[PDB]
Amino acid sequence: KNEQELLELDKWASLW
Amino acid sequence: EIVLTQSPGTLSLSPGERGTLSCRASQSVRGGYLAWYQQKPGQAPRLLIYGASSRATGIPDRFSGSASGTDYTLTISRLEPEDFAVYYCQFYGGSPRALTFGGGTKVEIKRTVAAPSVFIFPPSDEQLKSGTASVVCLLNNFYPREAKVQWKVDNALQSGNSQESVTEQDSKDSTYSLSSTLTLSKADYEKHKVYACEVTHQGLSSPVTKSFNRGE
Amino acid sequence: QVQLVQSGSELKKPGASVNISCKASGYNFTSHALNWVRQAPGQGLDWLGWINTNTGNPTYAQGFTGRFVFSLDTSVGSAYLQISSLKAEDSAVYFCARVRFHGSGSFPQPADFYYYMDVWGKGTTVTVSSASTKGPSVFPLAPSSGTAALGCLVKDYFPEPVTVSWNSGALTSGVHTFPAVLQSSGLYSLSSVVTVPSSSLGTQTYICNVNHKPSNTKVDKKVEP
Ligand SMILES: *[C@@H]1O[C@H](CO)[C@@H](O[C@@H]2O[C@H](CO)[C@@H](O[C@@H]3O[C@H](CO)[C@@H](O)[C@H](O)[C@@H]3O)[C@H](O)[C@H]2NC(C)=O)[C@H](O)[C@H]1NC(C)=O
Ligand SMILES: *[C@@H]1O[C@H](CO)[C@@H](O)[C@H](O)[C@H]1NC(C)=O
Repeated sequence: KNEQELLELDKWASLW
Repeated sequence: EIVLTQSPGTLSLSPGERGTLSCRASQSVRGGYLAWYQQKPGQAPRLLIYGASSRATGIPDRFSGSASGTDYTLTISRLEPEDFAVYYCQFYGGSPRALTFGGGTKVEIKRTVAAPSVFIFPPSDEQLKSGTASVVCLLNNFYPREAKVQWKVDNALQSGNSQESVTEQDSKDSTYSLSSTLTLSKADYEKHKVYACEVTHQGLSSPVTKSFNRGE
Repeated sequence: QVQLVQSGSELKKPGASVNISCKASGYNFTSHALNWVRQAPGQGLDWLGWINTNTGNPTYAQGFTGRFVFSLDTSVGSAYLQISSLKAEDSAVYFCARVRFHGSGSFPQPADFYYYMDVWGKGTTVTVSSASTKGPSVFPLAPSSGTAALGCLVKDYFPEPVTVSWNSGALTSGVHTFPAVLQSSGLYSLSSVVTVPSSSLGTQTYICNVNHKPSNTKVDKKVEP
């Protein structure tokens, strides 16, 4: 996976 | 948002000493993505450490990091001349994810106390012909950086009409120099006779006052 | 050899717009996010946000979601930061920085992943001032009456920077050129001072060489009591 998709996953996860 | 407190803002160490910089977070430090950055005058920041202790490629082995609880620490086992710079900690984290930087810590060269040489310069005639009068007080080659410079015009203490400028630490002797420039209109300058700056500094046994009479 | 090349310094009036570029070299522009970091004069670092170089999607920090826009042009492998309705407060160095986000595990988290900016552009200065390019007025700071101090007041010039030398560089020891200060006029003023043996004030000459490229103003003023 593009590491920026991972950065986008971390961003949404933090909203928890 | 998380707040990263870097204290002190100015860390005074001698070259060759072991230096430790602290980044204290308002929550647990390992709950974010950490890094240390170095910035030298006129340059971009430069990555040193990422995470708690991973040294970035090309970074000297004297740099190391540690993190426990709320404390993130950069250690410089032996300060080299190029290590006197500003250091920023980073915390990428928080619920609205945010990249938070500390306020920065300047590592400055500690040297022995040096009292300033004080000089006062009246406005030149060239500038007086232009309608404005700049009076300059020079504090030359002192350490530490804190100095009290007070202007007096006919013994009236001046406020709001002077600007101070300090150099960076001199490359040879690590001292500071400071200019205090009192700006007046040519008209105002002519109403008074005695212009004086008084300097207070740790290296002086008592405050120093340099003055001149306009016109002598 | 990984490098980010930023566009040149910019002088803009209040209310104008600016568009600064950052072109990647030595790596795949779309493989790494780019952060935009601002540093106001004499201040620390401020994260403006990031741009996903794979999707073009921008994330703006809390305070920069209005007049700041991040854009892409994967064809020229370059990213852009446009500021609208500029304010004097926007005066700052703007930096482009390659983000590195990697670690171990199915999901990224601080215990297993690393976030850091490894490659930074040199920075793009953006000066927002309603003032116009003016040249410097160089006034002498005459020595008074074993060491004598003399100098030159480089006053009312715009925009930074001014260069100052003594004896065209022969006089380097004892020289102190103070950082420039911004006056209420929106013009800059700095003093350059040197300490010489008081005994050489009559024998030796001392001239300050001011150079303000932004106005092509070059000045040599002799300082004498
Ligand atoms: C800042 O200015 C730059 C250019 O100096 C702006 O980029 C310009 O606008 C877009 C960038 O994507 C380019 O247009 C076109 O995009 C479509 C996408 O479908 C593409 O198919 C076209 O071939 C074309 O590239 C345009 O070429 C580009 N101009 C250039 C490179 O000279 C940028 O948008 C500005 N920044 C902001 C925040 O507005
Ligand atoms: C970057 O990598 C992507 C995905 O592998 C690829 O499509 C693209 O051609 C690469 N870009 C360059 C300039 O090599």
